[PDB]
Amino acid sequence: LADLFPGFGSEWINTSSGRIFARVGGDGPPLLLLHGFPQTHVMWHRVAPKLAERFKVIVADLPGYGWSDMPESDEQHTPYTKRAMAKQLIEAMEQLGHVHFALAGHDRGARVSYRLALDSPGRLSKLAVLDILPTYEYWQRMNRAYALKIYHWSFLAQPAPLPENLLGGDPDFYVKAKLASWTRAGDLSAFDPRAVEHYRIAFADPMRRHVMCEDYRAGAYADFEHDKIDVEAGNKIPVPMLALWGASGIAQSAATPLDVWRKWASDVQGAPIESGNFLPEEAPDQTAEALVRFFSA
Amino acid sequence: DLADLFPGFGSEWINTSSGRIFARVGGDGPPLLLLHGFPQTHVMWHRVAPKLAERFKVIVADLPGYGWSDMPESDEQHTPYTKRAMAKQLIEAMEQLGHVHFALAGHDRGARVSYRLALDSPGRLSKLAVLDILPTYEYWQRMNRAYALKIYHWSFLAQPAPLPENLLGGDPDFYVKAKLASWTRAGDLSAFDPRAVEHYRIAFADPMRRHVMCEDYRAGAYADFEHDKIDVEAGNKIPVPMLALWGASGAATPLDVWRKWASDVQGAPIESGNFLPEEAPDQTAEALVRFFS
Ligand SMILES: [Cl-]
Repeated sequence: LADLFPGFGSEWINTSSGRIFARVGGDGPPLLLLHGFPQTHVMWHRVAPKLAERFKVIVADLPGYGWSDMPESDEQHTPYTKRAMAKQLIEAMEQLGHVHFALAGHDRGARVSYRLALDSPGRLSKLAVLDILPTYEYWQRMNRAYALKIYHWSFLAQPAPLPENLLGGDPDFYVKAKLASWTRAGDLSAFDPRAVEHYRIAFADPMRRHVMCEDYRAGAYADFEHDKIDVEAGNKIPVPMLALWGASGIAQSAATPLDVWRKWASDVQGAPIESGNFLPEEAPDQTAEALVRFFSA
Repeated sequence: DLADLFPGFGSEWINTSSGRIFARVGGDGPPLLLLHGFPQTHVMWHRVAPKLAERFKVIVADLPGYGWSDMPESDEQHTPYTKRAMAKQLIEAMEQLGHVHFALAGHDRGARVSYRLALDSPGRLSKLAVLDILPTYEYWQRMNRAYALKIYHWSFLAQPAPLPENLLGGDPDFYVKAKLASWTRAGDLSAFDPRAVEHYRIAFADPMRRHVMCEDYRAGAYADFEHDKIDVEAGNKIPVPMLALWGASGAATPLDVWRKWASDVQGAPIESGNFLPEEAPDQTAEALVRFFS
């Protein structure tokens, strides 16, 4: 597997829930970057070096993803809920001496990030979420058209071992089709082939695929319920926030993303970027710029 | 080899403009067509067909593209596997036997063929029974988080090819057996005759047969929905005397829903999961015999 972060160090950080793997680079204010599905920390490789010119950049594998440990799940999928992932990543940052930091997340990692902001706003100076609406908002928008357009939220959330067994026969095909289909152009051209190999190797491990299904099971159940409590309480994130999304991604599928986030946060700015669902790879210069500008302000 | 589960029934290949329909044919008296659903074949009727054939001429057909029926070549709109098209093909098949007015009971996908048949060509039917369904339009109208999770396969199997085909190919025996078990009251395969399960497994083992099933669900998400929506908007109701049966463990009651779609409908829950004719054969046969008599 290629080293896509030339000069960055590597850390295996202990937490009560297992080790978090991270690449670490740069210097300055602390900035944690969190990937999503079906990727690993290396999805940040085209923006992390630029960010590292201004920040101490921590590029972490989510709990159970990449090279992070995989805690055993339970009937409520607890370790792969965004609430639990956020707690674990807070522990990991404390191991490095970071008790207040900047955070940008993409996809599942962005879900960890806004949940972190709702549960523990004191931990964050500023927050960026990329290519998402809150989990509650996707489920509220569930109708025939949305069900057909983003089937995998219900598919991967089916009780084990149904999706696990379906994914086993030809995992390469499934993950490569997902990566391609969620891009602007519908192919793999937006990705560094070396990055695709990272994603493919991760997805080739049945234990890693099980974690991804547990992630989506949490997304269908406890994560949704946690979100529901906040929205029905009128709780908003007070942390200064940035929302970025690909204009061809599913966050804007049947919604105006900045309007959605204004329901969830009291100090949020936002913008689209011409891209599918993989902003930091499809539009790295624009993404990196928007992030540097936001976290520097 | 596969077991013969229809003693006294003949085996017929019926010609149509779209391909042969396979059927087991038994009994005498008024004609009654029985239509199965997914992921099964005509053999799911093996426990209630004999009771029915006591009073009726019973035709137990494989749906177009299913079981031993031929597989018509599909198209971009999944036309031959739309319920409108399947109904036209089965009407042609019945005409080959000289049946132009007949009784009809369907289950699951076959029940969707059946109410679509009734909407398009009510003159074909004396009486109609539908087992364990609501109209396709109603399912999609109900498709919120709870339903998206419960009947995920309506969206999964409808994804553009080859996504579901590719996934189903790895271990088809597990998928079909899990579907069969998961939709019963028992949660296992104990409600089924193992010989019937082998019929379902063998059919599902064929990639061409699984592709047909995905085309069926693609039609269900698109053209079938639009056909239903036209009727809903026009206020069209089925005039054919109608019976709706459903499994009690498989919102407005089903009969409340069917009364919006039909002007003469009776109905009853039976303690059962989805597969009424196998989980609750005696009660299903008795209810059908009484209805169709
Ligand atoms: Cl159905």
